[PDB]
Amino acid sequence: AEIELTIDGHKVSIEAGSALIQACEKAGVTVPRYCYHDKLAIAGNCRMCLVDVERAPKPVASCAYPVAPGMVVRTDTERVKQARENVMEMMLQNHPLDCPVCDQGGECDLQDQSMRYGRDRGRFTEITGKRSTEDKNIGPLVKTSMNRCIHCTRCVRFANDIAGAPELGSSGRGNDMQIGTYLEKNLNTELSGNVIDLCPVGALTNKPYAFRARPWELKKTESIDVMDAVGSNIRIDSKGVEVMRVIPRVHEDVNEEWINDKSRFACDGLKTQRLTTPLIRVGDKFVNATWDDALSTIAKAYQQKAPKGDEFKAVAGALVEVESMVALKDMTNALGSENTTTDTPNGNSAPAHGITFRSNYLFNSSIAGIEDADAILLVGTNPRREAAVMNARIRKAWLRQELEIASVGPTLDATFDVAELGNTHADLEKALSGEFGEVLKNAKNPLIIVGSGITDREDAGAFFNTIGKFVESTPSVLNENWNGYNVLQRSASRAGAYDIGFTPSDEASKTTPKMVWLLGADEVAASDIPADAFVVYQGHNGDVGAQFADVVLPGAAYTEKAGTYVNTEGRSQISRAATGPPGGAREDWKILRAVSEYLGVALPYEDAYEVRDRLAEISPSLVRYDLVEPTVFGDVAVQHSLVGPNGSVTPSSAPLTETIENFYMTDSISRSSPTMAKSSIAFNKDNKKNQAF
Amino acid sequence: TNVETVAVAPTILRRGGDWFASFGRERNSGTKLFCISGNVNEPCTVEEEMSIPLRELLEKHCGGIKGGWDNLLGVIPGGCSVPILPKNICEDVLMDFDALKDVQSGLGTAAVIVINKQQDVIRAIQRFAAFYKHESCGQCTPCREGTTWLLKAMDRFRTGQAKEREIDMLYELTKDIEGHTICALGDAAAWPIQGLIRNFRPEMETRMKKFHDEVGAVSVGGWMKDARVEKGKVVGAPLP
Amino acid sequence: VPAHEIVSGAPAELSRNRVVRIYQQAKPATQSGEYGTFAWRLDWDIVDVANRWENDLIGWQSSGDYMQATQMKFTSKESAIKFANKQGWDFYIQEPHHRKFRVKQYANNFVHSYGKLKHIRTK
Amino acid sequence: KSIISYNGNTIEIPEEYTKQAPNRDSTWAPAQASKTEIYKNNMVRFEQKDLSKQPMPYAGIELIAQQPVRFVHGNTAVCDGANHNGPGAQGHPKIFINVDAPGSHACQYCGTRYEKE
Ligand code: SF4
Ligand code: SF4
Ligand code: SF4
Ligand code: FES
Ligand SMILES: [Zn+2]
Repeated sequence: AEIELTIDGHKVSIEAGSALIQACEKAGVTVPRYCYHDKLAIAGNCRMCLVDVERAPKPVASCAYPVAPGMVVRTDTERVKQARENVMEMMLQNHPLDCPVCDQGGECDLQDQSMRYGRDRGRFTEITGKRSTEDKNIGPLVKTSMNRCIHCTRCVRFANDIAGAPELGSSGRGNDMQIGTYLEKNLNTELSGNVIDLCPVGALTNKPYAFRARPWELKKTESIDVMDAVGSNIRIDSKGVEVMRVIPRVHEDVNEEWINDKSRFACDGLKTQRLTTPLIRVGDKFVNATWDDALSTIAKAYQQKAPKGDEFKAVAGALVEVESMVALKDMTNALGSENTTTDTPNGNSAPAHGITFRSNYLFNSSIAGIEDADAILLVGTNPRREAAVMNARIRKAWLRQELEIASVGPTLDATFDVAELGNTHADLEKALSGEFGEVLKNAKNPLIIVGSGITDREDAGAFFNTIGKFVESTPSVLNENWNGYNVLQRSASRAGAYDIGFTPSDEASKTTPKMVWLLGADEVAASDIPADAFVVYQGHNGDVGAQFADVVLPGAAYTEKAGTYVNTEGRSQISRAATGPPGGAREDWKILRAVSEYLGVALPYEDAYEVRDRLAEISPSLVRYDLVEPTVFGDVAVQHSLVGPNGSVTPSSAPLTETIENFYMTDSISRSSPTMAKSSIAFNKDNKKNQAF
Repeated sequence: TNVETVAVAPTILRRGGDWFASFGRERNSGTKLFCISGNVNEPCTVEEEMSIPLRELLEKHCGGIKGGWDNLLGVIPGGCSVPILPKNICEDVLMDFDALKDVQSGLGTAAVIVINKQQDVIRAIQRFAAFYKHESCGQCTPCREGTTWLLKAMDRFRTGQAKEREIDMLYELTKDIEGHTICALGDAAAWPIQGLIRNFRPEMETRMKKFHDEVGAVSVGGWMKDARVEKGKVVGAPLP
Repeated sequence: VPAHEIVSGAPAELSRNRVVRIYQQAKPATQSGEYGTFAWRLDWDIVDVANRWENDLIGWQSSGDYMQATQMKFTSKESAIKFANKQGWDFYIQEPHHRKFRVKQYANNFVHSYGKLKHIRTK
Repeated sequence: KSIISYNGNTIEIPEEYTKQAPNRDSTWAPAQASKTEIYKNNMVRFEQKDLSKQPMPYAGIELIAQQPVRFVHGNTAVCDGANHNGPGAQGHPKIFINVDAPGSHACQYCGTRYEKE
């Protein structure tokens, strides 16, 4: 229960056993700190957080001192001021005079706490000078300047405890103690870039970003990452027309304050390979063209081609926003087509988990649900690639409580112990009828995590049948307080696509289209497009589909528009445009509105308010931002969508394979990024830099 | 626990608590091993009652200070971590915790180290500073940086390449480390310096005069008017 | 709600075709200080055509949006909403996110493990 | 020499004015516009103008590459870029460079290279 103490005269009540710095923070008292961080284990090595406690004779470390009832604490005594000056004096004596060349300058806690709590001038003029440190190479993402290191050990605690990358540590002793790997090893983890945020000083910096900006010259915009389906909340720092960097912001229910390396470093893909003017194919070459020319060409191809019903096929890629998908579907329906497909394998057919209830394709346990887990079954899913921050969440839960994790599918390099039950559907049948099935039956908060990659299999229904039967039986897995059935999407647009029903009709998957419209669709193959088909590509980068196209239309990227995205949780989130689109590119829903007017079927909304209206018409949860609400239809959905229609499906003998071959390049932006290509070569498994033994 | 507190325990239990209490004064009772080292005629290791006078301990176990009690500069009672005793306090001081604490030192591990008038106390304290710089684990900033700064200052004080006010600064420097660290190695590192300043300031002032007459005029940090940076190095100065 | 729009002298387009955002600054990920996170900022969403473009002479960034650098500070979300209504500004409120509290204990770094260690803590 | 314009016509420029600096032919930064691109994008304002009068500063990267490595005994070289002839503080902030790793190591401020020996 909560106990009560006094800090600087004020009365504060805090849960028993919490650290004194937590009570100080709760009571609105500011305490300087370096090594303490809310998300890392307490260290107490920097000594900046000293306070006086009447029982204590000497000042105590606030970050590590447990609160007690009736405690009397003073943060403002002359002894405390003196101690702050003493500690800052000792911290600055070997620190390098690097501020003009250091990337931390202007957003540096050492600078700021020197100004607030330190002496105005130093006393250290020794003629033997300062200690110097070797620099260390830990890969192409994190540049090191280790003279600046103040030995707070935040990087080590993050790399060990949170990301599960034990290669980082501290070697030597005393004055010669050094953070590093003791020999040339990459800091090899998809979460590595977070250490740049955690380093209080410029010791670990963003290597692609180096020297390009100072913090005071950056416009800051709160927006949403679209590199995966987690929907991490981010701050985009831009200057003028270009985006400089991407940093996490706190959302304790989504990414908590981390992002993965793709979300952080694929931003440089937004300034290269961009689509800036409409293109028209003439022979074997593209030619630049006006918007009027290109839209007219689309209209003439439609008149000539004359698609009937489902000969107009629409395909939505991994990165598109909901408004664009809604406009594309409305225009496609007004053309008489029901052929609105997704860009994934077998996305010509409808998904086998169904579209009727949201709880059939979502993470029904919230992301925060993973904190309560006692047993987890992973089915055809490698979270470390599909949702990196959620993988970190699973590891944190595993480290702090007993929890049993098993998986059916490819062997995965995991940051937590996993029980491999085999790679086949027969293995799943055995498991759910065996010991781990019993584990799930007995647990208080079980959850089964199904990957979006199983949906893309032909035999998908088989799997969704098996799981479904099990779920319909086990009350611990599905009851009125807890839904443990979870589908983990990998692409930021899939949950919203299913939300608006961007799904083909049964007869539409039979037809051979004469006209194909790709909306950010760069997973398409040669096979998926008929040769006679007239192909329109709408996007922001030139990767694959643009190469397949007859007419190319430049659209805005996610940093250039205020879009809606639905994450795996079913959470509807709204982004903010940092910059405008380059050149002659356009907001994508406006593109669709114009082209529908060229096609006769001119859509009924030309304004942003009207588009948000239409969205509310389609689904009321798309306009209710940052909210998660449970389904009342949890039992109906499982029977009606997973167990019902999937009886006839015959399971294949083919083993489950890894869904994403390369974590670093998955969509058009990441495949346009020089940083992602460098990192893909640098962090490969067969490279000794990534091999501890 | 220490090995001597554990090793005496069965004898204590056999012979009774009152008997062990009978040796040494109140609150300093029993018999401790007293290793004696340094500038005594005969170094030794032996056990004795607590509260024994220092003069008597020396004369009767170790053959006395090399040169006689006139030739004694100081004594460190207990190991290097405790502040050194000047010549005129050990004539009256008892080898307890209470008596040593009252004169602002301690028993420590009862490791006596005597220093006669032929040796340099400044060099000995400099060596202790070097030891503490080498033995810091490096976890906490006040110790990890302060021990190195203390060693640099003591290297300059050894030759006299420093200004007199810097002594006060050195004193303040020890207070940066004392009471601010995770463990008590930092306090141990601060204490011998403080004993040195308190007891032998004029020694340091004499060495400073010797340098200033001998070599030249020195600025804070040990710089001098001909000293500057050249092609990677500092030239124009001794560089302790 | 008094329509002070019509007495300020501002352009009509400001209360017709512009949207503002009302929010609190997020705690920066780079620093531990929270001094800038309590105020309620009001600022304008960007306009696509007028936001920023490259000058062909020297390379400076030109702009046609006269609000691009303006940011109002309010002591409460309610004061900001009141002001925005009094100016006829269409707005969106972004509710702030805060760190969920949990109990942290230094001693937890040394808890005895009865089975196989899940990881080696290093300090 | 001959640069093809967006018009499709030819711009002639003497070879020596296509060099990024008199002491260097190519760019030394990814964001740096080359002389050829500058003329292609700004030729209107270069017509009836004398290129030989335009500013042509020497590239500092080659000049610093010409300076010999300084060899140092210990683990740490110290640099401040001071002017020993003038009074006052005329160099850069005094920094310490670690030379334990193989090869030469550059001063962050002035580019002077140090090496252990
Ligand atoms: S880390 Fe901070 S104090 Fe150190 S050089 Fe960089 S900006 Fe300056
Ligand atoms: S590199 Fe940065 S985060 Fe790591 S110990 Fe040094 S100062 Fe702390
Ligand atoms: S005081 Fe103790 S914990 Fe701190 S650096 Fe020195 S030896 Fe390590
Ligand atoms: S924050 Fe408490 S000692 Fe570092
Ligand atoms: Zn230099």
